[PDB]
Amino acid sequence: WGYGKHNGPEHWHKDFPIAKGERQSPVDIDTHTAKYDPSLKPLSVSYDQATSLRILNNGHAFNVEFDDSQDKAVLKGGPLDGTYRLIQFHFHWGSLDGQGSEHTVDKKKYAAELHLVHWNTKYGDFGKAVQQPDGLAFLGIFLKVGSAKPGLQKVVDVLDSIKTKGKSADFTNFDPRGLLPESLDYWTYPGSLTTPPLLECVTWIVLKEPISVSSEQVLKFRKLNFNGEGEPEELMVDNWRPAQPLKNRQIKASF
Ligand SMILES: [Hg+2]
Ligand SMILES: [Zn+2]
Repeated sequence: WGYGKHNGPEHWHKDFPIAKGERQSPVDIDTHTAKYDPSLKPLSVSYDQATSLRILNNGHAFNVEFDDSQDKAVLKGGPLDGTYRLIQFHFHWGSLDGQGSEHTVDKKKYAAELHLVHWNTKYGDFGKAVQQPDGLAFLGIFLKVGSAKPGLQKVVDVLDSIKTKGKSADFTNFDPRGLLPESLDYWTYPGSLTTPPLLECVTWIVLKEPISVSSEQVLKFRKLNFNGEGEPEELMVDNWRPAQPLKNRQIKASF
């Protein structure tokens, strides 16, 4: 599986039949059909204690890994019941500035999309979490090209070191708080992972307000390789999956 013509998203159903399921992500967020829900509580992001460990290029993106052996960085409140631990964050970007995001807003696509992955601490590990309907909680942040994001520079600078698939680098004392928008207004609906295995174990929390990043910050993303070292270079671009059918599901707004 990849994002190429021959192993692309249109082919995932073959190896992963859930690709055609009832609660697949991403989806188009129709802001006029979204249901404002008052009973929705405010999001609770406690990342003060976050412990970043390393960064790795897994051939389809780069992951910043956190120590989830304890409740250091958690997510609670909103639509969620119980606490979710941060395990990793990664992005989805485009070849050009007019594409890259997975989720769209009134059909509008952003340059990138940030996903902070959390697992329900009542299931004990990530492994078991992927076996439950309420196992995961994904925090989605849209990215747009504008002014630089100071808090992303650290990441941007480490990329040189993990250019090819399989590479990794120590990446400690990285604070995710610096990737958060001003507002915490959000859309929420029941979805899935946007990459194989595409498990329908996720509660999606997409923030309304996007973070802005400089063109030169996005450029460094586009310098990455899908390929391993010593193989023909295939730039890591367009690593996003097209919007899926909502299929009777209802998208709710906290605003
Ligand atoms: Hg599941
Ligand atoms: Zn993702």
